[PDB]
Amino acid sequence: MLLEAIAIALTAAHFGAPLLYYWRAKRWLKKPWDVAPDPTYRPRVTVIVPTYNEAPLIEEKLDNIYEQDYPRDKLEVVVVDSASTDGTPSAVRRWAETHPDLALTLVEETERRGKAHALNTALRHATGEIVVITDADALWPARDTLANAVKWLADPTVGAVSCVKRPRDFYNVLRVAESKAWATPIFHGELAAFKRELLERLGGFPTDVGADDSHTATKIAMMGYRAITPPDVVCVEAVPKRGYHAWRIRRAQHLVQHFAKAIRDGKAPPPFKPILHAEAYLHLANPWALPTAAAALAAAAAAGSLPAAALLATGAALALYKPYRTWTTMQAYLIAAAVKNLWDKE
Repeated sequence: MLLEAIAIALTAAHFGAPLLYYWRAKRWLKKPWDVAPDPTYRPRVTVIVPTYNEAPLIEEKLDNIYEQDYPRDKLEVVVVDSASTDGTPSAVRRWAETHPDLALTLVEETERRGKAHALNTALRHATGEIVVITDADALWPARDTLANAVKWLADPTVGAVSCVKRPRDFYNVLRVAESKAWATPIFHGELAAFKRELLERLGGFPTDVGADDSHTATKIAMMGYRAITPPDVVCVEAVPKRGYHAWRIRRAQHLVQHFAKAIRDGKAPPPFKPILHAEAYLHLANPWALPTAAAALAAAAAAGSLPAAALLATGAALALYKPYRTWTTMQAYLIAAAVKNLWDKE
């Protein structure tokens, strides 16, 4: 019967870690911000949207940036296109000469060579003090969304700002709790704003990692600046109708490469290192304890024991209610991402 002992030891550890961390986070949550948004701060802001073959979306995405209340003499846009099959380079022609008051630069590259490459080339054509990366399929819900992000960037100790997303609450609690504590290691491509002096100290975006936003936010946090997601900077998540599981596995893959690379580098500030280590644990270690318990159980169930068999009937019964199946399937995505990571590089 020792397989039941190991099975629910692993299940106790796996489900206990995230709720000990959440409890710790909630503690941090009622502590007030040691930084303040400044509404009269007006830096020059460059919005960079990297695009490869999204001629449908680009029209209204530029429309969404255009309709922001942030003052246009301090706003410019760089649509960076990596040699696209579609007619996007001058889909941005179209729009760009139809909205002339909005300073825009379409820079196009020799070659398609990935997201970070496009961002780096766009970076040295950017003139703003704040660089905001955003995905072409992401739309900002309010006309003051960009201004809300920028107001959080005023304090000299804040190097990076991202949004909280809407369509779990557990996730958003982690985000703004870690942000209050010091920094959060996960940013969102819907709105990722960095101080350009810091980007060019880094310098530019590294090609090694998929989660460019969260890797750059994390490296700004290791350097001693704040990387934060304030609750009033809210984006809505862009979920594609088809290929959903593949997409979620792909973003998990970016997350596990990011955290695997980030824990490798040592000099983390005292407030940040528990944050870094806890979310690196949750992303690289805990997922594994789940399906190992499941296999321990199945083997035991097959070889006679019925308690385990019930343990797994209970597990299926807990799949009916939605917080359990959100959690389980994200652990599944994380395991898929780990194996896909190991075998993608060969």
